[PDB]
Amino acid sequence: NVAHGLAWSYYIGYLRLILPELQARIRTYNQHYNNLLRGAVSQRLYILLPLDCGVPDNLSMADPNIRFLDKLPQQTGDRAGIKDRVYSNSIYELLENGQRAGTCVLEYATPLQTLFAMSQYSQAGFSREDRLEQAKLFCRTLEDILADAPESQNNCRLIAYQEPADDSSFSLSQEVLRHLRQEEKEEVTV
Amino acid sequence: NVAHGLAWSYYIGYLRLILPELQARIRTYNQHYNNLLRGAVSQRLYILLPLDCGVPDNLSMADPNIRFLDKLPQQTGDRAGIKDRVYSNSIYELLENGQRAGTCVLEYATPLQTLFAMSQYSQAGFSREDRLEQAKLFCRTLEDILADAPESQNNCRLIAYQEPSFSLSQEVLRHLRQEEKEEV
Ligand SMILES: Nc1nc(=O)c2ncn([C@@H]3C[C@@H]4COP(=O)(O)O[C@H]5[C@@H](F)[C@H](n6cnc7c(N)ncnc76)O[C@@H]5COP(=O)(O)O[C@H]4C3)c2[nH]1
Repeated sequence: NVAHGLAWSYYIGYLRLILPELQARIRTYNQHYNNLLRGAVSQRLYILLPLDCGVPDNLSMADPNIRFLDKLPQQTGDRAGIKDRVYSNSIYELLENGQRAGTCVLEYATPLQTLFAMSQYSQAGFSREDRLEQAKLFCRTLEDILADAPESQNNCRLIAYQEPADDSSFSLSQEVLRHLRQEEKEEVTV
Repeated sequence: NVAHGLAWSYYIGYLRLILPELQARIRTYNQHYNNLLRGAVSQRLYILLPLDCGVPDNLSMADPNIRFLDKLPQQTGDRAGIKDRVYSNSIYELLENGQRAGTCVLEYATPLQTLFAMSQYSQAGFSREDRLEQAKLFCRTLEDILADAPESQNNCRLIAYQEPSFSLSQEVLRHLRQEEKEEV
């Protein structure tokens, strides 16, 4: 299917390359920038999966309480004939009542944006249900790929949610903070 | 259906973004390096499409007569939550016994690597015959998209080939020479 190929594209063309190198870049960032990403919770790549496929290019537009802080050091690699193709990731603070409640490396899964854009060219389903369904198959396929990639998969976390892009009562920052707090609770020995 | 998604992603996420800006970047390069990307033939983006989907990452190690020259100035954009995602392209000289026989911005169609990998990972359920068929469908889908694009998105040449006495540099040079003839 379409989402099946896009999930393999997302792993083969991105996650396979950047997940093994992520901790080294975070360690380099923390050494030179006063250890902003503290603890395992703040050291994963958090991948946003809006199953609505509404994907803004600026996260601050999706929620004012998500604010850009810095970039990790870039990763370069020779890729399909391009010398030093650049892979870059952005660090955000999550604000709660005007105060920083979290810090994480955060981004959208770009292929969900591709699915939506494809519908704009009348080459993929465009309806609310069709966006949700195509995104679900992509997410489940990506989940299965990562479960079969035990060597590098623990460097990322998937954050999927169904609320519409234009839903004004939905807090993306609160959605991320809920995941981060749950991750920290799993660290307690009980 | 795999190829349909990959080809549209290649257009939506790459070609539609960089082709309208490619001439300006080449012009910037040509202004500081003595119109070395000369003639209309050196102004296009050349995209290698090996139909078996075997895509080396290093072009100079694939054929020593394909020699890295320079990066174009890079192009950046905010993309899906990433600030200043970087788009970069490489210029190469094609040599014959030391003589420059052509110069161009040259690369492989990266999504062919996804088709190849799916044919090697048993979890993907994707055979070599599937790979070869989707590779042809990817090429045809991309050709259709580019044919429907504005003249601002049209400045690229797809070089599709089957490798059976094979020179990759000669494969490119044959297309560059044909274009030079259709100029005059
Ligand atoms: N966050 C994030 N940062 C990244 O740096 C990144 N790189 C990959 N990916 C993800 C894996 C998908 C497939 O990656 P890939 O196998 O390279 O296929 C590309 C390639 F053929 C071409 N292309 C695009 N950009 C470029 C470029 N700079 N240079 C050359 N060619 C370029 O367009 C296709 C579709 O790209 P898209 O962004 O839509 O989907 C990406 C999303 C990324 N994600």
